Amino acid sequence: MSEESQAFQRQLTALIGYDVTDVSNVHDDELEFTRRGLVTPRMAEVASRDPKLYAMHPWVTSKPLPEYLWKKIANNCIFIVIHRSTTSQTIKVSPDDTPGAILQSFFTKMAEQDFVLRVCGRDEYLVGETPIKNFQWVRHCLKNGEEIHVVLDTPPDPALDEVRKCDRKFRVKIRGIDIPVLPRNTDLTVFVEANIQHGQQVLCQRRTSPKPFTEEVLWNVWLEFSIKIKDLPKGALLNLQIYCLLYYVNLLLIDHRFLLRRGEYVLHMWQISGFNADKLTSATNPDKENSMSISILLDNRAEMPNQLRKQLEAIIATDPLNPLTAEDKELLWHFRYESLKHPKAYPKLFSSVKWGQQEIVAKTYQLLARREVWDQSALDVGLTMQLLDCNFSDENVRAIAVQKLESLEDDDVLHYLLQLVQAVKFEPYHDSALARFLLKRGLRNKRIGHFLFWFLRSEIAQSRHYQQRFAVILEAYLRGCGTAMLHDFTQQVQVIEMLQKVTLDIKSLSAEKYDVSSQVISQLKQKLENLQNSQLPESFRVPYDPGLKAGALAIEKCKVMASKKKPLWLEFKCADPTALSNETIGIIFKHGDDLRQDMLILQILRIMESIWETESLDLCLLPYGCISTGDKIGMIEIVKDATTIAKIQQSTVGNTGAFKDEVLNHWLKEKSPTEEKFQAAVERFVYSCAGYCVATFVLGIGDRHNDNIMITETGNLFHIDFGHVPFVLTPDFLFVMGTSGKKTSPHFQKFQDICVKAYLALRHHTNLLIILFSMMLMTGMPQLTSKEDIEYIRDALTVGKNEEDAKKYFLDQIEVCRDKGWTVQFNWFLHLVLGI
Ligand SMILES: CC(=O)Nc1nc2ccc(-c3cncc(S(C)(=O)=O)c3)cn2n1
Repeated sequence: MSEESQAFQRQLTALIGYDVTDVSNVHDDELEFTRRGLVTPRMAEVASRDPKLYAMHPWVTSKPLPEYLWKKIANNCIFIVIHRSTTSQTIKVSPDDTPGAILQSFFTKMAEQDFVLRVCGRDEYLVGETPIKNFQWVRHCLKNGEEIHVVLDTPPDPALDEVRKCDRKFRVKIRGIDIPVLPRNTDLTVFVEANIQHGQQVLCQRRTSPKPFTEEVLWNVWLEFSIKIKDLPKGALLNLQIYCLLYYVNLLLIDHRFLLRRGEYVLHMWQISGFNADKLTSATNPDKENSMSISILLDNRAEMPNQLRKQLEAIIATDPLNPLTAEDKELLWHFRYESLKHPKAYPKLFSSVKWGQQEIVAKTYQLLARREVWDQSALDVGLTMQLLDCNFSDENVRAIAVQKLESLEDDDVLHYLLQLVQAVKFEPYHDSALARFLLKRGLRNKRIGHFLFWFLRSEIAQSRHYQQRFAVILEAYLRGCGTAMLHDFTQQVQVIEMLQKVTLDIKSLSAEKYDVSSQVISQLKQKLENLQNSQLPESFRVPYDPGLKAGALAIEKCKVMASKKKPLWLEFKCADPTALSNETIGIIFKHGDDLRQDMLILQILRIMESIWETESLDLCLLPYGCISTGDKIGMIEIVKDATTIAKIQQSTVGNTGAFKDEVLNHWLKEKSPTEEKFQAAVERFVYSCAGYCVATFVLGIGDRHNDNIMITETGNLFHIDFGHVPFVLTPDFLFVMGTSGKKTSPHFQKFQDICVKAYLALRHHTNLLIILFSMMLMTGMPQLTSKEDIEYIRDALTVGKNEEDAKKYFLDQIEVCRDKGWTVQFNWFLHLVLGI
């Protein structure tokens, strides 16, 4: 309302990367009515959250403790070490011992209860009445089986968490277009195309008379559609598309209020080149110079026979991307209530609901009137997401899913945070039950609120079609999470803006081909000194690792990796005085890359291992951290003590000269200090390899540029860059099992058996993996075919083929590999250096 209360706005913006008060892509005020429509949702939670509990965010699960670890509780008890300065006693603890209570046997049994347990090094806290074993720092420690180092210090000041308090038939008059600069070849023709849409189910389709392309065409032509006015389903999208195809733009038919839209509109259009989710937007081209601008006028019980119920659960058991027939659609829609009893039919039910009719929609709501089983039913997350995807426009159906997501402990939302944040490009309006459920859970704790942030900031920054929508949603969150949190976002905003002024100053002097002249590194450091003068603030949180405080600059260790694009190998002194070791913080800082792709893939992989935990299985997939910090630029985790599969073959055998086999087995032997740990690492390698097969194959990215498979000095391995044979299983890996070439041994005997037992494990979940993939492509990738590319995963998971068929299929897929050798990788070798 005044001078100091207007300076707040010039900050938020600087942090969002878009001025939410700038009006230059706006035919109305859904804009505000979203922001406003969010004050309540915000400060409703803001208040509701326990302030001490917000500030101490104790990462806690409630899932059953893993059988490979619960059995692995050898002595049947746990041990915890606690520090001060010098003194640091070790303590015996029971898998019941409250993290609160383990001081009532340390301040009474060793000697008042106002200091809490932290973790040595991190911004973590172990507080609350949920057993030790239910802490995800502890689990992750015991999983890998480490010592547990705590340091006693005050509950942090949660006073900083302070918040800055007619009715017949539809028509539309297409009036013209303008595209100022047009020249390319010679004479072409053009026409517009208006469609009624309710979730890519296209109620109608209409054309105009083809008039030759001059720079400023005209028609003045109405478009009398077939379907009625009252029979228009909410979340009606009017698709407008110029054909030559060519250009595209959209308009919601119904208003966010409810008003059937009216008036004159100078909507600007996006260009197309050569489907994708980024094609169902409510926002237009915010450049009013080189864009096309179309001008318009708007002036307005169920019980049945046997071989029907049978020839129906058939339709139930079908995978999600399996087609449905008019034949199908009727059987379902008819048995409606008999179709409710099985939740495993819900997407498939509402798909079979053409929403043209007024009457049907109301009957469809009488279907929800007795939502009965769905509410009381076992939560299956896949079946839930499947309802929040591309296909459903109805602001009631999408609400039935969110309703079921409500019941998820943080550690689960965290697993799925990415794809639901991506899934907002799909709710048809702005203000939406999910859009909120996001803002909600994200204020309910801290650790969601962080990841939320850069997830939003990633899409606000590079993705034009959603910067409006996401910038509103974010702005709403940033205001209401307290400067306490908000002064770490400030840190991390300055610091990458610093790590840009340089990355792009170094990006200046590139000859072209892979090189790093003195010239370029000499300056790398010399630059860093002015980022070391009143511009970095002491430290900053590691974007991908919330609790990690990256601090001071190791300028002597920063470099510029020879790689094609020029990243920066930077390292950082952890600013935590109560650390435990002394390796710094290596962080790759690339640029010229869109990261949302790599980033989304880690969240697949993870889910794949969380799935395997329910089967009681481990495969060691090391999915490093990665984040899209701003525009065509981000930063990636540096996994200490690892190397590439490329450098190794390079380090024993010559330039490209052949590919010797045993090479690999020694590299480990020579990095194993103890006589044992060569077996202990082989234990970790075989398990680690098997996952980067099932997964690398299911996702269908298993044959990868030779230079891009990595491996820790500790047996474990992990595929790195996901820039762009069923899977990489090269002869040397086979030799690390005990097979020189098509034989079997007590470790390979295991290899086969692990992949498969895991493949069926992952198969017993078919549906989930598909509804990801589909969303994953829609929100992430280029020009994916709404069949072809979307399909592949169907084959990989081989729906239908009963267990004994697929169990062989994978065992034989290993054979598909075990017949090619290096011939693949060597073809990737000579793919480099003279192969036009
Ligand atoms: C010891 C080491 O170098 N470890 C390590 N860990 C990782 C994890 C990820 C990546 C990486 C992943 N994607 C892309 C890149 S880049 C800098 O080529 O764009 C690098 C590279 N490394 N390197």
